[PDB]
Amino acid sequence: SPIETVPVKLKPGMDGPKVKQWPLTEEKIKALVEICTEMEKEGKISNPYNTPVFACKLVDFRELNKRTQDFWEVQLGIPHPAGLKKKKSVTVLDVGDAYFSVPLDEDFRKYTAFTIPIRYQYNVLPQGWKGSPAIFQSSMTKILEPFKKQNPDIVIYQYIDDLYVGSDLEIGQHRTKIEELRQHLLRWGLTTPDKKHQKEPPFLWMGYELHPDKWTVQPIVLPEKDSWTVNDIQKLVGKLNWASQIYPGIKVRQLSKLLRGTKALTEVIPLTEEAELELAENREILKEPVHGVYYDPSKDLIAEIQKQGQGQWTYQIYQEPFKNLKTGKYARMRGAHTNDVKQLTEAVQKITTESIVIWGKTPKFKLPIQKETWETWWTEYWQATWIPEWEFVNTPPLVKLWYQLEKEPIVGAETFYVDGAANRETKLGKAGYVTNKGRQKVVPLTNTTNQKTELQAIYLALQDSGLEVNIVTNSQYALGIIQAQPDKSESELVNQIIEQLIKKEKVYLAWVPAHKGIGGNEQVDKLVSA
Amino acid sequence: ETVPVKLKPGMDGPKVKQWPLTEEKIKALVEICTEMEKEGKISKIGPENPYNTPVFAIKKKDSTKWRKLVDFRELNKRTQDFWEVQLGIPHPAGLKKKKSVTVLDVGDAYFSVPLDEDFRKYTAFTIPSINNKTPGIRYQYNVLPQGWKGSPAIFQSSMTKILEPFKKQNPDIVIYQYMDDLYVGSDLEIGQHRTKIEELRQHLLRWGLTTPYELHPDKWTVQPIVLPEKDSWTVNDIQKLVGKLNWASQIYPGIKVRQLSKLLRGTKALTEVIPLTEEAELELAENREILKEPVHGVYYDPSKDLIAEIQKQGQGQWTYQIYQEPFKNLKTGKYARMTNDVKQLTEAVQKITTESIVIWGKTPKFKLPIQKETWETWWTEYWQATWIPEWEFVNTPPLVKLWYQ
DNA sequence: TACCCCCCCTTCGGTGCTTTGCACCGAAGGGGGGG
Ligand SMILES: Cc1ccnc2c1NC(=O)c1cccnc1N2C1CC1
Repeated sequence: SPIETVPVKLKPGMDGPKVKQWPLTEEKIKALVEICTEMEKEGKISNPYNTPVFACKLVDFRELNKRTQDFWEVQLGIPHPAGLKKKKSVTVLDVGDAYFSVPLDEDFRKYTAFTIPIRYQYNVLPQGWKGSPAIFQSSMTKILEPFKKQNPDIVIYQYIDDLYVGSDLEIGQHRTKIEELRQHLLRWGLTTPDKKHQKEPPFLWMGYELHPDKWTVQPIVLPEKDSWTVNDIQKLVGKLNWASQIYPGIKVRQLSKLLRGTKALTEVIPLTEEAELELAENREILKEPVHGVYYDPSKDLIAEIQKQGQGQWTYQIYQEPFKNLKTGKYARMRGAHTNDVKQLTEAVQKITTESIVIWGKTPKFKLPIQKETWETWWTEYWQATWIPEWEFVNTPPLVKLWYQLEKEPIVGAETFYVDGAANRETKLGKAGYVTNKGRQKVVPLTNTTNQKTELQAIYLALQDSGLEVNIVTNSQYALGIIQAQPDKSESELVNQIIEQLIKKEKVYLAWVPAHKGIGGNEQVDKLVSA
Repeated sequence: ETVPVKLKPGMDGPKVKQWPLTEEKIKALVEICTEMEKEGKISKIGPENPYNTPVFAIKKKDSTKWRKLVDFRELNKRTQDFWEVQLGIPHPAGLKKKKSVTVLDVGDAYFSVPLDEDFRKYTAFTIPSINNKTPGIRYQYNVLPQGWKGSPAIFQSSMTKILEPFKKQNPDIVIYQYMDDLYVGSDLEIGQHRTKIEELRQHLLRWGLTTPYELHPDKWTVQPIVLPEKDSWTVNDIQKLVGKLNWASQIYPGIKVRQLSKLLRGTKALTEVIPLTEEAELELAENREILKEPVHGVYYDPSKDLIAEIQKQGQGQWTYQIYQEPFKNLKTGKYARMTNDVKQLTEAVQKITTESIVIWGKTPKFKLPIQKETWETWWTEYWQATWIPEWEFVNTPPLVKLWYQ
């Protein structure tokens, strides 16, 4: 009751509410009028604007919400259960009518005005408001700060109304202490059920079953339909993403591959055998429940990483072997061209960010890569990157680069001169090349851009070459793509080029400026342009 | 009194989120902020405050205690009208020829002057929690912040008052102030330079500026681009060098390449050696002579902004270029560590921006060759400076990287 | 006929050189956990 009130004002430049009155039928009026008059009589409540009446057998506002001082959110993040320390005793106390106890400010008491089709002004903080959670949480933590200051050994979490209190004192001692917590909350005019109405483990918080010694995801149900629509597939993939946090080995890429190219949410699309195998394996792994473990401050975090294929990675953060704390998957496709080392880098940095926000400290990785491969990748790459601290685990498949470009030219190998000139308008291109030994070739192409012909001229040269070859290109695009050393791409042409480059035992590339008459590159212009 | 501070006409405030921190850099922040609040520096703020700015904990050079560092780039962009227009100071051009400049920290000096009441609702921050276990402890500054561009502007009057005696006693040195940093430039020997530095330290301590490391602007050498030398040139080497004198034609009008192409008329294998003709040799010599001469047609313009590119050259080597307009460079450097990978980029960034402050006075907007997530995750662990530039990440540079071999 | 929050996925726009095509990142939609 004697709680300090946070002042609140409306948005500068406008006024408060302007919604008109909302008369309705007389059937639903009294059923709300009596209870409203009762809560007015209790004393918690006691100007052209007014609020329309909402009857449920509840006050709603949108103009006010849009014309209110903006606030700063108090709980933006949700505590993942993996980071909670192993508390021996846990108790839940659900405060009731919490928003009734929190008062309102003198200025805003005038603005809050509800009139039934009798008018009252809120002398307490209303519900369903934009500012309600921040104000209520601030008041609640102000109330609870003296108790935590006086008692350090207990741990208390406040989520909206519910409060979860953990302790290492004995069961009788824990009940004793929770009694003074109840009394302290009652002193500040906040209700709390006695020991008869208190909840028992497992506690179902935000989709998590919580125990004194283990955590688990709430029972996840998968749809079982002979045919699947768009919304059913989306619900599926969402539930699989949600459930991946504790069940190892779940892949959802194939299922997601169906959602493309369509926009209608009521359409029906037949599956594919790859998606059928995905579903079968997902159901097989989801058949039996698994449980996490609670963190211990004195143990060393370890986060292994494993590969699935086509750009899926799984990880299992744990401290004691065969006792997990968290699992997850990474499948984002960043960039139109990438290889496995870059994706391993992205997965490692994502894991570090999650472990920092959840546990506060970076774990010791165990990557499926060799030291020499990493070293040779980082030193020879244009960008800068650092993997914190990792050891080597020999669990195939491993990560390695397929084709290594050579720094120096090759003796005894042919030297191709490739280019390509495609008209922007007629969509007709020509990919040709010549060789130092006299071999010449030219190929017409239909419906290609001015870069496609130049890109697959290298493909022509590689296809018509031997194991050792030197190639001269006059476009920076293809040179950059090939030097990036990709393993996959959006377009299949780059995949063909990669397949050719893997076969060659030694390949060398070289850029040459164009449209100047430089060397033999001027010769292929006569073959490809006219 | 308190100098009134206002933003631009109808200019909004700092709305930036605080990304997570290590548990050590949160224990340290909690301890430092409790110490600061227990004697009046900071005051907790209620939920009605709608503005937030990031916060970090670093470790200063050759120190053990932790030091708070509050990012203020957004607030500085808001406030730029209050500092650039109101108190646009002149930059001492004599600081770029000093024998050796010493850097001292005067941020503590700002820990006494109060701050405007109306503006005080913008310097609000929050220390985060581990696992979102609890809502974060929030705070705002009462005294002037260290990191805001207007705080030097407010303290400038007292700074000049304190520095008039020392400047009058000895006019040889040059005094500059940027954020919490004071640069002192002397043409004196290092042995007596140390004595002068300790004398200035005592002078600052006497008048109430408690303060508990040397650059050599005369030894800062620009790096001209130089072609390689070899007795025998193959086709590949000629092709490499020719295009480099074609890209460099845009940078220098005096580079001509028409005779170096006379050696490349027909399809020839890369490995085969090619002799050098007299006209081509003359063209190569002239191009080398032009490359020796410095860049032409460039001049510093304080109205515009500086841009700094950094490229990784391998084996702990980095290059950097500071300019204002494309293909019109104002500087060129080469950092080297004769460690980590992000650590070297962080140190290079600090060196480049310190040099930019010493010569020009405004830090450049960096174009970093790093992953954005990797930078934002790792940049704090190796940052010992008490100020932060603005950086944008560059996806791809011209592939030749002609700046070094 | 509400919001707000964290996560994961596909889709569109705008801007930059990697040029009139391609690439990139942030914004939107849709699911999941809710209060
Ligand atoms: C929902 C929730 C959020 C944060 N922490 C907890 C809980 N609830 C628990 O039941 C719990 C279970 C195990 C360990 N800590 C727990 N607690 C902590 C307070 C002791």
